[PDB]
Amino acid sequence: KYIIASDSSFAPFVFQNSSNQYTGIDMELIKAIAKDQGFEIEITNPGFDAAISAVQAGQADGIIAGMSVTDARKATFDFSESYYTANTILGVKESSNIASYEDLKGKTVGVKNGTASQTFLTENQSKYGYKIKTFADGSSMYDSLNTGAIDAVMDDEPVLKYSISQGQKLKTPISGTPIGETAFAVKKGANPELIEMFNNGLANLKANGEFQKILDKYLA
Ligand SMILES: [Cl-]
Ligand SMILES: [Cl-]
Ligand SMILES: [Cl-]
Repeated sequence: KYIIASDSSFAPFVFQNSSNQYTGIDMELIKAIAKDQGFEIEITNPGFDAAISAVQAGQADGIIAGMSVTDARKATFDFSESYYTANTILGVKESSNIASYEDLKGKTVGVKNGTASQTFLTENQSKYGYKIKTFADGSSMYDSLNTGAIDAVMDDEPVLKYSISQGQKLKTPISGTPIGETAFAVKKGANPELIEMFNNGLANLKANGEFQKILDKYLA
């Protein structure tokens, strides 16, 4: 009944499993909310930009896709309450001694170019006195962490936690720094009852523990 458009490859929020179904925090959450609130949904996964288009054109009713709440997006979208605070966070090998940013003095931290993690590291470099090694892709960065060529990485918390949940022997010794909020969206001025039900469904799932179980599956 309500058409919900999403991305196809944005783990842990939405991704294809081995059975070629789309799963992830977002997929489970919207389904649980629809069931809690008694509406029907059809989920499509045309990709993030295509999902944006479909909602703006009125061919989809809502979008959920690890979507960052920004003032720019508020010009054309109405957002739900945040269901996830996105952080940047430090990652190290299991074996690492590092337990504070102060411990990074003289050490070298890897980061992906063009990211919020890079902004944080660059802005705090004088404060803590680490070197930064910049990478074009995550694979190269984590390869470097593995060989000990860098001492730590800075990355998106849900990405790092998902990888750790999946068995990667990394750890996060320092609490993350908030970079934004994540929410469901409808076209500005459209489908207000869907936002109302999403927020009510979210509150219900938080209150009865079901929300935390979804998060824990992917991030713990
Ligand atoms: Cl809004
Ligand atoms: Cl980023
Ligand atoms: Cl690189």
